[PDB]
Amino acid sequence: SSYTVAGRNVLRWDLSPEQIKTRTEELIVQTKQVYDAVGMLGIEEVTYENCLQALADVEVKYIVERTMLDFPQHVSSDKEVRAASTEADKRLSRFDIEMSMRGDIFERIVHLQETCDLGKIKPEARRYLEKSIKMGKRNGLHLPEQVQNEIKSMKKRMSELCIDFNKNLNEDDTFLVFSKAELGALPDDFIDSLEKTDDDKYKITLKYPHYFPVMKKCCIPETRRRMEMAFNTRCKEENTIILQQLLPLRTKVAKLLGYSTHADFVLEMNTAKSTSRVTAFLDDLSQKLKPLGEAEREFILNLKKKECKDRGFEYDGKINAWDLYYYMTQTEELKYSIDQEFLKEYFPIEVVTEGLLNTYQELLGLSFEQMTDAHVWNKSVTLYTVKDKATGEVLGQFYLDLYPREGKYNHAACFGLQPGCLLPDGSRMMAVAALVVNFSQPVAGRPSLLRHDEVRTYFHEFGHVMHQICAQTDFARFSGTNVETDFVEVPSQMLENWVWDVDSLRRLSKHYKDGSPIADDLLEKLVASRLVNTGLLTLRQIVLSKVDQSLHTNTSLDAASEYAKYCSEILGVAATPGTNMPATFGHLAGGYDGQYYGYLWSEVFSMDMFYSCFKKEGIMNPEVGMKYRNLILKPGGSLDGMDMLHNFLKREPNQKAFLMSRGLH
Amino acid sequence: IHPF
Ligand SMILES: [Zn+2]
Repeated sequence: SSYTVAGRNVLRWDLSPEQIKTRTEELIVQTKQVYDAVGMLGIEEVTYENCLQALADVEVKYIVERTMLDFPQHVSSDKEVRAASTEADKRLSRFDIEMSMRGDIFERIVHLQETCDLGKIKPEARRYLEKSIKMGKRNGLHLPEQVQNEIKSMKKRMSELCIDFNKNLNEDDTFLVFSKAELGALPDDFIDSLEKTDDDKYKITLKYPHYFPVMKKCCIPETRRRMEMAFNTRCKEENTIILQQLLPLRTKVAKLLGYSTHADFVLEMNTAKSTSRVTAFLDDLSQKLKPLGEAEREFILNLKKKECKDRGFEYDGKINAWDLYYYMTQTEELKYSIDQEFLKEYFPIEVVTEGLLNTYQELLGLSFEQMTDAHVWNKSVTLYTVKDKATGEVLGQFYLDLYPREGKYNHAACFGLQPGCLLPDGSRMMAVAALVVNFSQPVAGRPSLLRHDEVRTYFHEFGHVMHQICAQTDFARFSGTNVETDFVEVPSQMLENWVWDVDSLRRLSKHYKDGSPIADDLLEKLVASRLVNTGLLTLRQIVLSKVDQSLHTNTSLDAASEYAKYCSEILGVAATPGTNMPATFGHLAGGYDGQYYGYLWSEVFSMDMFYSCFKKEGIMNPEVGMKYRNLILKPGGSLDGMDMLHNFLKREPNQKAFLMSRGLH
Repeated sequence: IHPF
């Protein structure tokens, strides 16, 4: 039922490694019976029920049963479960390729879209036919058979290379050893929460709760150099070999399909349409931010010159890779009086979580309720149920996995677990999402204290959660966040603006000790500190965007050389020789291949909606919040990205709001 | 989100 919750969450997380392998073989045999039945039908006999609806019913049944198998590799603490889950991801990723390359299925769906009356079906069914046929053409199903087996052969190799690329990073346990003197200027709440060795030295891992606090506050330059070296050489040996195979294979499968490069292949399925416009968007944005980067580099270089003179170090005259985070933090403390170590005392995890939910309970008109005794994959994971405030309709659920552990996903992402689409029996599926982040842990007898940049990630990742649950379509491929890759970052990056409002920050803040709020002067300086270090921060994002476009344009190109090239050209900070950032670039194998520009591309749309609709009528206005929910979040992938923007903005988007929010034109 |  749409107003109940019992039984709508069929995901179980207590599967043994043997049960996963058994459930995988059963899922393949059951799903193949559906595809084989459609393939064994007459071309003049296919109808909407035995062909389109039959495939739509198994796609919802498959992606849900698949999620129970490919997800434990990212969260489970048992390594055998993570290993068995990976062998199911490899097994099923090659199975999806085998089912997509079926010529008999493609011959029958083109017959429906060319012979049947398209007026007797829903508009999402017509979009289902066009998108299903277009994906068949993007797999070479309209090409000779000897080149289909060649494309099917290479895509199965690309499937295993992308899984191994992230499996190496997820299982990386590389760590360094330092002494108390080598960890200068670091607070005692961080030093005392580290593993001590036999010779009284400390152990520091290469994950976010350990790497960033060191690179932002350690005064010892040699300690920051070793951490930067070890962090950018994670899986350097094995992931470089994968890039030596994956990138040539990506350009080879694109040339067989008629595309010049792999970048041109994936850009057709995005809102940017062409790669010539992407490189034009990045190069023109890099010019407006070039003078800003020069001012920040000169100020940072002066800070390094004075500190080396005051401490007695050897000033080399350049900004190294390990010096960037340490002196950008000093720019934040001197020009805006923002001490991140002091501000985190006002952002405990419980108060931030409560304030975050209450902010969107009133904005989007929803109701959140934690479920006691939750069946989860780890005891530190909480479950919440989302209802519609006005109608009591149970929209969906979502998990909260906020603290890092062994074998956990070491970045910050949101995984769609169940799509909010229709079932064969006419009912609606309960959408399930999962928020996975690596926030700070309770130390020094205090609750988890979050830095302000950790609250943004909490607000960003919750954007994908609301987009997953509020999206309600008819087919599983259009449900959730399954939209244009350069557009999925619109709902998530837009919620970050609520972390820079003076009134909303008071609803998120409460000192962990005396319960007092943040001082008025500090709150004003915090909002004014939005554009601090905005030059080098965006230039680094522009570099990663240009590297993604370059590595998918040129054929025989050294991945490490091209990253170091754009660093000295755009960012101005040279890449450390011997490192390899693309070897740790998990986005190259996580669906963002050639599409990393979407992080800056989607920001142009979010700022244009926040300034033209929200900032005018009020960022807490339920009228604009409901319009945003129904026109952007609810359609999901059932509509084009620009169509949903045109329905909300009542016009075409522009960079006017995006530029003035960055201090530019 | 993006690589920090
Ligand atoms: Zn995101």
